[PDB]
Amino acid sequence: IVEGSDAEIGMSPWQVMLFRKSPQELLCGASLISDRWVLTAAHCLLYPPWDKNFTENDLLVRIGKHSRTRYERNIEKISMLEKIYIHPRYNWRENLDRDIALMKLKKPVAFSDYIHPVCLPDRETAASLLQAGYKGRVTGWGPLGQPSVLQVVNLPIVERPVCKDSTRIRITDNMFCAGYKPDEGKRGDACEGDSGGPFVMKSPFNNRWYQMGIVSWGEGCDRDGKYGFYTHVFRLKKWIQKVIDQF
Amino acid sequence: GEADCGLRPLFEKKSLEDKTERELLESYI
Ligand SMILES: *[C@@H]1O[C@H](CO)[C@@H](O)[C@H](O)[C@H]1NC(C)=O
Repeated sequence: IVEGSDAEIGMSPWQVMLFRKSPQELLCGASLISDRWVLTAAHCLLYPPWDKNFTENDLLVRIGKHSRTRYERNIEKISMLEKIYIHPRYNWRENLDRDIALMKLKKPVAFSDYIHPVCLPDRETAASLLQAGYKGRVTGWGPLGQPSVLQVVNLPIVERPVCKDSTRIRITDNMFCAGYKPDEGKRGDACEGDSGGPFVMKSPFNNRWYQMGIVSWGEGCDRDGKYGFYTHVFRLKKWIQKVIDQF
Repeated sequence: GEADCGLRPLFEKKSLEDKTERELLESYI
């Protein structure tokens, strides 16, 4: 996260962190959607141009964390993975269309004040919250000096035409973009290590937080005038449900 | 995972507001 502020304790209790087992390194963000299921970006697990193709046993997740470096006794939980499911139509060669993966925990995580699931959006929530100018929230431990505690930014969704002209890549309806214009109304942004993490929005109608997007590809905290892209969670909701029901 | 989803034990469950959530709700024009 670049140009964020310090998150508060328990502000983002669905925040999950993806680690490489060996050597230990933070790979990505992720989110908790039930006691056993973790949503993340496919490019966090499978990216062949960088020789990245993790199995379950290469990875672990840590949940309920706040401080990047301090061990949080009786607060934070660690979990191993039973199974990884990457969207079969994930397009890593071109545009990272369908950049989505699910991870099943070996064992259920107990919810607490620090660990709690975010909602998947329903149609009505997608239809009314996903509008150009409406703001969402990204949280993470991406490099921008590196965060001591979890960082938060809030970013406006960008108009599709402005997204399209911002990049040479062929964008799709399965993704949306967010960020402040090269003008200025702030200059916050998700970064490389925030990838996989949730883009959440709070519903005024019912007071619940919904995960509307998954932070997609970033390199550094520099997008060179561009906007970050987000996998459109509601459009991929049937797929998420299909994986969960069968497995 | 869906009954209590999206309601934070330290925020909504306590009638507590975080520091920047107003910025999001104010944005919904
Ligand atoms: C990744 O590794 C698995 C297990 O070795 C293999 O079956 C698969 O072909 C690999 N996939 C890609 C896209 O490189």
